[PDB]
Amino acid sequence: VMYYGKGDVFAYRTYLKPLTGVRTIPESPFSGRDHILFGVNVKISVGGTKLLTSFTKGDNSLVVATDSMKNFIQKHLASYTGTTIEGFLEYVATSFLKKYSHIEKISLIGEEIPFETTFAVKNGNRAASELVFKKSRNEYATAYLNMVRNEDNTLNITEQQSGLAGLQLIKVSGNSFVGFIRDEYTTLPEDSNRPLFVYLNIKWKYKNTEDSFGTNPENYVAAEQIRDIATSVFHETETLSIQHLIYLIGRRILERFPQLQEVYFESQNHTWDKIVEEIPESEGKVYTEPRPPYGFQCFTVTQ
Amino acid sequence: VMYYGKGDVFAYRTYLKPLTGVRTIPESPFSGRDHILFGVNVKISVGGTKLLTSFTKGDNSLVVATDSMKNFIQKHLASYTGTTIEGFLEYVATSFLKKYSHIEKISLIGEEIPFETTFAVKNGNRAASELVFKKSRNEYATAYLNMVRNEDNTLNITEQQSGLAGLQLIKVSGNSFVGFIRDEYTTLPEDSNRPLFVYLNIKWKYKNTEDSFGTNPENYVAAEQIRDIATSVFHETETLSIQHLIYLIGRRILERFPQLQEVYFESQNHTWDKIVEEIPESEGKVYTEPRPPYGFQCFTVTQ
Amino acid sequence: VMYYGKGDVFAYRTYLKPLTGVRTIPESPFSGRDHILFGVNVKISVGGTKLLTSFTKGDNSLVVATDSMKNFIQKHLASYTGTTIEGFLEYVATSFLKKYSHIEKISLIGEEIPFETTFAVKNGNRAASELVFKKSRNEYATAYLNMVRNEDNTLNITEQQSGLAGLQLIKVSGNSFVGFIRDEYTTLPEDSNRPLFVYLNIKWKYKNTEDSFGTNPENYVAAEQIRDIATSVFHETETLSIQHLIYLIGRRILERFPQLQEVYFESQNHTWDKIVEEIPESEGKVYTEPRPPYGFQCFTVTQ
Amino acid sequence: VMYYGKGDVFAYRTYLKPLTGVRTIPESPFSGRDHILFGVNVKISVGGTKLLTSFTKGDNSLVVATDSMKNFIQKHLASYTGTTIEGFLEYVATSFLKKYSHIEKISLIGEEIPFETTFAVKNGNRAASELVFKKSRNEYATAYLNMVRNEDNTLNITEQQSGLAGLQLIKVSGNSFVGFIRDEYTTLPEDSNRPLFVYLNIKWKYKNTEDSFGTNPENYVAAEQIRDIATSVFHETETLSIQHLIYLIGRRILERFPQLQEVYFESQNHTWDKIVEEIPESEGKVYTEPRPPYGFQCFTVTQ
Ligand SMILES: O=c1[nH]c(=O)c2nn[nH]c2[nH]1
Ligand SMILES: O=c1[nH]c(=O)c2nn[nH]c2[nH]1
Ligand SMILES: O=c1[nH]c(=O)c2nn[nH]c2[nH]1
Ligand SMILES: O=c1[nH]c(=O)c2nn[nH]c2[nH]1
Ligand code: NA
Ligand code: NA
Repeated sequence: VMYYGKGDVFAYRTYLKPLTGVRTIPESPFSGRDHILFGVNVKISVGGTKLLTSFTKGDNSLVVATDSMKNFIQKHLASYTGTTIEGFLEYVATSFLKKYSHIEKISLIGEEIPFETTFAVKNGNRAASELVFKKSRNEYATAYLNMVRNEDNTLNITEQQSGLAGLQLIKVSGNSFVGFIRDEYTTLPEDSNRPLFVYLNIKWKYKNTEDSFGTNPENYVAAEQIRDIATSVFHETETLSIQHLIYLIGRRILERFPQLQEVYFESQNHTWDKIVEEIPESEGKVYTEPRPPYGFQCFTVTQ
Repeated sequence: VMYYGKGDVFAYRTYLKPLTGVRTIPESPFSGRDHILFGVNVKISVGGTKLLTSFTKGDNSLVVATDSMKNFIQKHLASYTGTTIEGFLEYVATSFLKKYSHIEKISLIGEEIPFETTFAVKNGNRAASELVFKKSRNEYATAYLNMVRNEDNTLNITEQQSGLAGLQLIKVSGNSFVGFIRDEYTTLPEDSNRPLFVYLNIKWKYKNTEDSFGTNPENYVAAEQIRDIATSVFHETETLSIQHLIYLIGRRILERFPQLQEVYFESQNHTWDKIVEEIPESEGKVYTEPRPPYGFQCFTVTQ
Repeated sequence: VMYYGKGDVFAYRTYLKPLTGVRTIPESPFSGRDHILFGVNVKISVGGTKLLTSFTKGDNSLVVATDSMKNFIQKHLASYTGTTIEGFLEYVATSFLKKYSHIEKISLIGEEIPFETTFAVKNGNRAASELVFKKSRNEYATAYLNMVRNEDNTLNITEQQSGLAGLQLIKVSGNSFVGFIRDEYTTLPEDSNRPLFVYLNIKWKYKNTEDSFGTNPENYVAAEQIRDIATSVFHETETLSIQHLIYLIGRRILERFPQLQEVYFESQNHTWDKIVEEIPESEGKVYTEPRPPYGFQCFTVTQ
Repeated sequence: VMYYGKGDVFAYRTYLKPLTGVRTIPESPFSGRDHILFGVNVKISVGGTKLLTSFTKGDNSLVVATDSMKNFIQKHLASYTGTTIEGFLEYVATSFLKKYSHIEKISLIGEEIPFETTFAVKNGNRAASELVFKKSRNEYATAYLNMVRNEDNTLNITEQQSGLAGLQLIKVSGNSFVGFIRDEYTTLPEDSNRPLFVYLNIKWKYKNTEDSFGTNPENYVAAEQIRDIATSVFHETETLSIQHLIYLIGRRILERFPQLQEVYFESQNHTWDKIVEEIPESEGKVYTEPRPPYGFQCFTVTQ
């Protein structure tokens, strides 16, 4: 392995071109993005056989300083005329390979820094502010891209993936986990009705890489829509396990977006422990945080 | 100083009595809380001169185990019939002093563990789910209470405070910071138009402690309303400093809630650094994260 | 309340004046600090009636910019000729009040950013490197200082406190917790031999502020020496509770350092849960991490 | 992808069999581990075609509960008679595949939870306590192991890797970074003498998996010895870049440990910003923390 790059390249852009013209789905009212505030955290990795002596001999002649990679990314966010993170990564990658002939491969990760609408009273009525935004530490969109230069100096995207990260959902009832293996290692009781709490990281790949850029937005798959499918399916489903649930979520995603080739899930179980089961004259209970061990699942659904 | 207690007592309650009957204000559509899911993190501190030998001699005869304090809190959330965190703390404090005669003082902190509505398709239409909630890591309500036992075994609340924590707001334009001291220690340029980014912690005290419990909800001051005043005022104001802004927020809060005696602010400046000032044929710019040092302000406004 | 300031002011000085000649105690080898690398995280808060209109009217004419206070601190670290954080704080406080006549009160917190020696083979043998150091995320020394300007234009230190933070100690054997109250809320089983795991924050005050500065190192009390008393006493003691343990640590501290007026403890309990009680052909046991709730104690020993 | 498992499985064993007789190297004093306290954080992932219907149909009949895998790990730590994390992983892997015939693949990650000796005055003199230990949040050893069940029912280790994580090293002098590309994106000034601050994660593979277990300690490569080579080499070297530095560390590692097949580096640059270039009557300088973006390097040296 041989590569280097820059991490935590935060870049905030105002008044990016709005994303509109999206194709709707029943599970989501998502209709586009205003892009008054566009925040991204970018990681960049570059490689190439001509970097060897930078390691083996301390020769920096062909080293793009990582500081300069940060400048490159931030400058390109100012000139970017597109409407998605996926498109932004493509802009950066193509530009970077055309600038630096000795680099054979670039890998980029972009993670949305999300903001939420706030409201203000003005002109006699309360309405959404165009100036004040609330920084969110909840779920966010993600994007991944790998580009390579060939022997004839053409460039090819070799892998692309989009995603939604940091989704934390609890369903208070309508979940079971029964029937699992009961042997000398089992102390977990069967539960007919648990408050399943799951962390979801969902990633998806397109059949055609161009649909990820948003140039023809009707073919774009928004993380917001994926979020809304996941919450809807979790609601609709009498879950039998987290495994059971994410398969059904993946199925719904690929049904809604026939342009997707696959969807990949990384889930974690953070369900609370029960303390009070019976509350007189009430259907409530009390739960508390569990010990640190968490179950997890990794699963791909293919079109 | 001599006291002990328990921290990070997480307790999640389902179907608490809903909060309704709230008095509205122009800045906020807040109309109550469903309380399908009610989450609280509780810290408890207890003291009393009869605890001395537990320290000076290792005599545990009068020590309520901190583990038992956790049990006490969680059990009392199951039996609590009220509608606010402030009321919950009062329930716990009064119960605890009546149980343990040798304790002269209790101090409690409760921090909301907030959840957000999600949506699902069912019965032919998309609607808010009554079962699936999204865990939020953004702002949350808080409450503080101190109770003491007197020589005649009566109990008195000696201090109460409510608050909103974790509010992070950025205003992209309409802020200035000019006119400050320029001497041999000043290298900060004057800025006519900056994207002020502030962290706000806002606490408020009532003129009458009973108005904090929500038993007569019309007198309750909801953290949600405070949130909405802060976002509205930040929007409305051509800010001259963070000091300038939080004074105006405090003023609006005390005008809206004449039952409040004071409001206290802890603010932090996390404004981004400018990278790209001019973008051809566009009013956008690019900013990035600053170095770690942050300015802060602490300020009380009184009625 | 009315004040403002700067936090997370990191400053790293190389080749500070070494601290030498500190009187040793039998529990600790500590005699001084080489100060090849001296790292500190400072928080500064300033107050004054003349700051009012900075809040009420947005008048910045008497606002030292928080950015300037960061410059003030970092420049003063470069010009400090002393040998302790406590003395640095006094240097900064005195210089700042002398510079800015409109300030009536300055409060400073300094936290060491600690580093540890590493091995290097020098003349064919391993030695402590004078060049390479390891950044530690374990315990660190702290200092706190308040200074005011009086009616007659004199300056006076109103409060000074040194400390040790982040000490995490576990004693595998020789700890009991028994004899505590058993009633309807008690589920904690008595334990005659538990692996007590405590977090410790220890703060001490001097009889004479002068001694905090280290100008006469014979009277200086180093955090490193406090660390070593705490670990020796915890080893020596069959603890009966954390309460019992910290009282004994405090007594020893005050015996060794008669110039100290008091020692303050903030302790947390993080003892693991036992999973395996007895292992064949061994004295060993297996434990795991507990649920989040943690006990805590706070207690002051006076000379 | 299809697998599932348990993470953050903390397990603390007292009085594990000591590791003794490890062949020493001149850069490190390390000869073994007392194992009075042996702490590990395990992550387990299992796969198998027979798990499909657990996802597609919600059939739990062939689901080992993740909670049971936690029990499996913690019980096996109690019965492990070996002396290394690498050997523990093999013990667990082999036992788990033998127990559950429907599993085709197990992957294990083990991370040391490190502890450090403390001082106690025993017979009138300070010594390392056999009872009291300090929890460290600095560097720690790691291990990784994949095992499969073949067609003919035999088990085979498909991958094994040991490592060291969380090493943070700063060298105050003797580091340059010069001669890198200067073009329209370059703003980083050349530096002939910088206080290079690097984060290091080092992972190594053995020529013979057998050597990882420590059954014959003469062939075991301890993370502690890797730590000491890294610090010695960093001291010895006038570094020309982090790239240059890690290549040299790798070469030394492989020279000292000829049984190793390769060494892999993941390095980050966290060098401070300089604030004061020259201080009168001293060789010292002042620095502060940089903006968030950090450089990183990844490189593999082979035997
Ligand atoms: O949904 C679940 N899947 C699992 O594999 C599991 N194991 N314990 N609990 C569980 N819940
Ligand atoms: O609003 C502000 N208040 C301040 O005190 C300050 N100091 N630097 N920038 C600042 N901004
Ligand atoms: O040392 C302890 N003190 C306490 O007060 C306590 N309560 N639970 N466990 C405890 N251990
Ligand atoms: O050692 C370094 N390598 C790099 O690639 C680099 N880029 N900026 N600074 C750097 N330092
Ligand atoms: Na729209
Ligand atoms: Na309503």
